[PDB]
Amino acid sequence: KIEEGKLVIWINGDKGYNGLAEVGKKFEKDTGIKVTVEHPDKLEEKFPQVAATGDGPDIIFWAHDRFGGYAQSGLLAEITPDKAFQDKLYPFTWDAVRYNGKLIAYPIAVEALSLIYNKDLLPNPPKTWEEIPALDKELKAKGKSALMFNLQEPYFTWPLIAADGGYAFKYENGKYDIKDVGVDNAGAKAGLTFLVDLIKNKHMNADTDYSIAEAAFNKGETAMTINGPWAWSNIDTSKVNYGVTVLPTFKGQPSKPFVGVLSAGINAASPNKELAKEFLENYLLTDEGLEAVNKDKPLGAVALKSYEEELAKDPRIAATMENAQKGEIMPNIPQMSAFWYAVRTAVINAASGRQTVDEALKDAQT
Amino acid sequence: KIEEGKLVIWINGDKGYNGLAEVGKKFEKDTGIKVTVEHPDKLEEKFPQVAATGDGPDIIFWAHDRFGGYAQSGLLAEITPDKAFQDKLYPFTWDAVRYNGKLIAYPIAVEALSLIYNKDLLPNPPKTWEEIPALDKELKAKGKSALMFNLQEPYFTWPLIAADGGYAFKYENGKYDIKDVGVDNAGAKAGLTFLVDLIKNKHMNADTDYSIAEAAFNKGETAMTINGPWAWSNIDTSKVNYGVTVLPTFKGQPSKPFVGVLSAGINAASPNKELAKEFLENYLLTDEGLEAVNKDKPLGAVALKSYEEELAKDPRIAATMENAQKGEIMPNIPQMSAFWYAVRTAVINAASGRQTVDEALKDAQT
Amino acid sequence: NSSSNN
Amino acid sequence: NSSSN
Repeated sequence: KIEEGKLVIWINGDKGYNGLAEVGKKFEKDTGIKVTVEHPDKLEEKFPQVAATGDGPDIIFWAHDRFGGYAQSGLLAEITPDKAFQDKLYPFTWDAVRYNGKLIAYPIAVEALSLIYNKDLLPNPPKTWEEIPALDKELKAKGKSALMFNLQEPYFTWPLIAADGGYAFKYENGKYDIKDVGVDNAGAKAGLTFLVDLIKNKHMNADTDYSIAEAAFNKGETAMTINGPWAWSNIDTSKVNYGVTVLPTFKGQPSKPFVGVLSAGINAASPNKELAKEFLENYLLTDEGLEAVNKDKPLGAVALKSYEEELAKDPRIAATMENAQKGEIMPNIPQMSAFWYAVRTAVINAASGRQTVDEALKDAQT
Repeated sequence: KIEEGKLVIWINGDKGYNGLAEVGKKFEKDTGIKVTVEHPDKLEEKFPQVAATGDGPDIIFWAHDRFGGYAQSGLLAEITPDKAFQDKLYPFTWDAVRYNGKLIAYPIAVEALSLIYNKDLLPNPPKTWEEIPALDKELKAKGKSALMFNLQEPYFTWPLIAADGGYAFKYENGKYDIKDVGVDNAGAKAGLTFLVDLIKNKHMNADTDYSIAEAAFNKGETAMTINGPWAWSNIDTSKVNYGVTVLPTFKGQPSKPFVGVLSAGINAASPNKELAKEFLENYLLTDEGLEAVNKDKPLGAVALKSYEEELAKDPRIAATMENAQKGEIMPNIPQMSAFWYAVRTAVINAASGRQTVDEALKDAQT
Repeated sequence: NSSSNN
Repeated sequence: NSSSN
């Protein structure tokens, strides 16, 4: 079972886990309590299983959309910081981690995807998606591609699908209607159709994943990519002269990425709940704590007001916020996992030609 | 009368109120509300008068001993910081502001008197009180005096009274017994008698007060004084080469100063309670907040672990901690006001010869 | 699929 | 006097 007297933390391998480990080391030096940070694969899927038996990490980090499902299963401890502490973070970030009237995690950062481009290959990035095919043709004649991003995770294609009207669950009367989905409406069909056509016209490969896309952009093989703040560190190391800006528009409409609030939840079966709260409230959610993680891998716009003010000057953060505002905060309801799996299958099947765009989305709707 | 959307703060004039005002400006630029810091005379006695009706500050600063009385009178708002925030301060500081099982203030700093001496007049400070008379005679021949401290406030003489056995209220059965006062036992009589004799033999004047003592030491006229950390700022300006060390012993026993925890209470009649808690919790009780106050006038040892870590390196702070460990934390019971008034009268009357030590202490006991 | 299982 | 109000 979970050992008492130590803290085990899980966070995605793409995030600044080494920076988080430094915060853990400071905690141990001050309290004598050991902190172990790990970054398992598919941790958001592994947590429910291990936490079910009553095991798993003391703290789990992930975008808030997965937390509602965890709470419904009773896998998360309710957190109750005093109102004063709550005032140190933006009000909307707390709403993102509120389920059935109870807070179920500590918000850490607001993540939104942006268009990242190579200034040496494209000084002026396209304002619309409709311009990409012509731009790719031109660049292809030069041995390069216009755009490459992860097509295996729906998170990355969603901004285009939602651009012309696609949506997950209809929100009415103050609640999400699970039975009213917008993944197969006119707008969603138009968006995925455009993406599939880009593939059919050899402007993108249906097998492109995170690693492939990252390598391509960092090696200067593609003029643009779509990714989040965490990716900036690797790009800085590649020394590519890049810019981060607003995603291209589709049919005159801005792209609408699903906005995630990176959050830290506490395992309901943990015998170290108060220790976890002290680590999160007194060490991580401080300017110095977030800086340590951010220095490792950019968190993007943080939930902590005091630190966000310091990151506001960064043009890359301004672009992140601009895209976030054009998109929408993800719901945290339990049905989100079904939604994500459904869209993932639809995109992969349509992109690979296993199904027509219309039928792939019709099935995602169901 | 009172004003909403504003914070009025009261703190003693010898503390770093200008530094506190800087923290106030920080709060104003983030919340929009103006913070006014004032330092009225005898604020600890005016507070209960104005707070009892419709007036008074939103926040009041003073050593914790006076807060029990205020709470009993219903003049203070109950404080309920989450356990995580509580862990940022030392446990004993919270106990100092706990009354009837409820927290009624935010602890700020731990105050203890130390012996301050001029190295150019006395390279090696006396280890015992009994050595002072001979030391004074030697200095008197050079136009100087050995010791001068505020005799008008019993706080300054208490370390001597308690050295050989004197005490305020006996603690037993989990509570202070108000029917067992020790201000007139053998130890207390011996201590005050020594002070009365020092005066009779012209080794100190019975009219010496805070101003007189401070000017004498800062002008290099007296070799020693007894004061708190707040006084170090004025001495630094005087360029006097001073040291801060353990108080002299009496009858082979160490002097036992009453330890005060500078605390911040919120007026029960304040319409800005949440704002006040945010100011104290989020702005003052931070490394930067305490540092701003400390820079103006030293706070001495602080309740905040993170900042104390940085101050513990100061030899003057080490001396403060040593005297505090040899002393005792003040009770916060309602009877403290009467106790202080009673001993103040006894010391002044006995020192000036207007009352015998035995009758003075007997009356104070009653 | 998005609207399935309760 | 110490035990008073």
